[PDB]
Amino acid sequence: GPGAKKRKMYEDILSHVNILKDMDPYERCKVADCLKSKSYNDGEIIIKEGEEGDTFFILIDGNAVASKDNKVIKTYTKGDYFGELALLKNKPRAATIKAQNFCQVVYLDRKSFKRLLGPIEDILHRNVENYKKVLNELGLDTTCID
Ligand SMILES: Nc1ncnc2c1ncn2[C@@H]1O[C@@H]2COP(=O)(O)O[C@H]2[C@H]1O
Repeated sequence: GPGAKKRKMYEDILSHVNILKDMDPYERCKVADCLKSKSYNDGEIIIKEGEEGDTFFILIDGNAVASKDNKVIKTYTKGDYFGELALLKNKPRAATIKAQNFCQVVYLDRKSFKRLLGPIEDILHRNVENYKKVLNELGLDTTCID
């Protein structure tokens, strides 16, 4: 794992991540104990639409942008999350997410995501349903949602 050191930094970060706000401190500590970190350079693809996905991300520093069939669907900043949909639906990545500067993320693999973010699955599902608004506005496929 991280070590007592990184682990407390992770817990600091998670206390300000909106998607985890309904967790209690015990639950967030469990998430922190399993996180890993990595970085992306400007222009690098973090998630490519159509590929298989096994990783959940929280963006902890930087700026990234999501697009689907060459239309911009979301801008991302510190505290945002992405990459949950492939894990929840067992489908290919639904959008491409690209770094627009030097980006730092923390991440979980599929099994850890399901176990550790179990406490908030209702919130994750509601937010998945909410993706439909922009997809329909832009005339994009919504079967990736349901
Ligand atoms: N409107 C949207 N519809 C679907 N996925 C979106 C949308 N906006 C952002 N995303 C994110 O883009 C990610 C691409 O990979 P996933 O499909 O695993 O998870 C997806 C979501 O986290």
